[PDB]
Amino acid sequence: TEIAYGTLEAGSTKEFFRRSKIAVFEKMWTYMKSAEPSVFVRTTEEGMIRVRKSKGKYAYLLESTMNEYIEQRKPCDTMKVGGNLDSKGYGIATPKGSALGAPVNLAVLKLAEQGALDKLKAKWWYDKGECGSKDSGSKDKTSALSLSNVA
Amino acid sequence: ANLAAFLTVERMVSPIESAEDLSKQTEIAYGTLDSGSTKEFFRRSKIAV
Amino acid sequence: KPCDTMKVGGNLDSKGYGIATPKGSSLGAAVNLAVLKLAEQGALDKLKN
Amino acid sequence: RTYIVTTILEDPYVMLKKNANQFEGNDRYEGYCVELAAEIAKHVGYSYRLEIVSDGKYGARDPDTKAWNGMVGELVYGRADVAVAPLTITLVREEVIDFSKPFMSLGISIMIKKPQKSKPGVFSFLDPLAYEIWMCIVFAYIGVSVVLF
Amino acid sequence: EGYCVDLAAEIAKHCGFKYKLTIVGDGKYGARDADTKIWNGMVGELVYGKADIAIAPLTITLVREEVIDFSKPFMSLGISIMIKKPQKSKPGVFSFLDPLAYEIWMCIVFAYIGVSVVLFLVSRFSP
Ligand SMILES: O=c1[nH]c2cc(C(F)(F)F)c(N3CCOCC3)cc2n(CP(=O)(O)O)c1=O
Ligand SMILES: O=c1[nH]c2cc(C(F)(F)F)c(N3CCOCC3)cc2n(CP(=O)(O)O)c1=O
Repeated sequence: TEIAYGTLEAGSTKEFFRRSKIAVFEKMWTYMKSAEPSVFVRTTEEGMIRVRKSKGKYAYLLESTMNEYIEQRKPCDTMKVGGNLDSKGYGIATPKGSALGAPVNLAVLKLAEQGALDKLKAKWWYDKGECGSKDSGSKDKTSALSLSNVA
Repeated sequence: ANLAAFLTVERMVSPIESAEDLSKQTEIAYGTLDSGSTKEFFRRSKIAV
Repeated sequence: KPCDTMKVGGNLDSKGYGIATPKGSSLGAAVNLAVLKLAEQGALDKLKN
Repeated sequence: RTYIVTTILEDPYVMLKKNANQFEGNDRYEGYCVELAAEIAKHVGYSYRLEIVSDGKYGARDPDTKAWNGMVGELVYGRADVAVAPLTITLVREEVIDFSKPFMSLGISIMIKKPQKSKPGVFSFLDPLAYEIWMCIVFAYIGVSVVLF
Repeated sequence: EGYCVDLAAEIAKHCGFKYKLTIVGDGKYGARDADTKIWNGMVGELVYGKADIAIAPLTITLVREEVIDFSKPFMSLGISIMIKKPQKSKPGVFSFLDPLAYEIWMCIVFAYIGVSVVLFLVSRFSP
């Protein structure tokens, strides 16, 4: 109950917790709907300010791709934890009754089986970003003791 | 104090965490199935890892 | 059982199982609507849990 | 023939270039969906045109007016041809426009402040008891030495 | 009974049709031989009309799209790493220098030698 958490004030994210049937997410929406003060933000940067000025006392929920992209931006002070809560996915849009939609979907499946989508994912999230190659590091798991007392 | 801290919790951790941990070492081996699209994914991959 | 293994790391590729129908079938679009309805209601995650 | 490709300015999918005023045509933009549409045009072989949406909305159906807006309204009312954008595939959007197979799966995650190993040095030594009881300890030390002498 | 049984029950509930849960004969998922050009398994059952619909974990590929159709994926997944649970392993001699330091013991020994040299320089220089 110490670290508060919230979502965006408008969108299908709040409609996901409002229409949820799981009692865990129902308690989440009950806490966020009865929060004092309001945990909801207007924009993404408002949630960024609410996280960065909290020193670990407030969290924010968002999509995983945007979260990992913000994790791959300076000052490299965010990280994405846990698995995904729902099974969402983006696809190429076309109107109903269009003849090009099936060959476009064939091209999408061709790019997915050839792994070029993962190549563009490595290009535009890992290489383009301003954070070093991480997720772990020079063995940052503190096993024994910090040497600062000894120093 | 630190020896009591070791003898108190005893929370063992895993040595392998990410996918790059497999390429980072060579002592712990790893394998896939002899037939299937899983091995074809590694055979047709273009990522240097 | 014996609860002796664990899974680490995220997913390495984009895989997904879906309902298969023959080409030129009339039921494929209502089956797709039913799959989308079960996905948005979270009943698939309920059966997964 | 022709073909209208629409999107919205979102990072890192659709980004303005550095010399955007020094560029023209479809090469003024860059990112994920730009090279995605380039690969689709490579594997299909058609002429396209990158378009920017006017209202800045993704897609919504006002039930009072019964009218979709955004790129959904562009596809329904024929203002665009193929929409390449990160649009969430829902139940209400399938009945009006078609969709391909999902190329990138995603979900709801948790963002934290990412705490580092912010451990001080000499200040960490005098942590566990106090920074003021030690002075009384040294005072009682010199007092007991006065008692002994 | 299982996951796909209740999934087919939900499909028949939200679509309103009688179903018949049948088992594939050869126990194969689906493949096309390069010689015969014949799909087998439930793929061959759907192509050659032996089946009507397949509710099973069949991997949606491009070569399967060329003969039959697929809906949106209800369950996304990927390739993961299967390792065992890390239990306690016998540490042995490394427990003598396990806690608090891996390199600072040599610093303690160096400070020991330094304090010894300074104490000898103080104690043995009075005349
Ligand atoms: O179709 C939709 N596609 C969306 C795509 C994205 C992304 F691709 F990640 F940019 C986002 N963002 C994630 C949160 O920060 C702002 C941008 C929102 C989307 N929304 C609004 P929702 O109602 O909250 O889902 C849609 O409606
Ligand atoms: O369409 C396919 N669907 C598959 C579905 C599954 C399962 F997960 F059981 F549903 C599996 N297994 C993975 C691990 O458990 C044992 C079998 C293999 C499949 N394969 C073979 P692939 O070529 O290696 O993908 C297919 O071809």
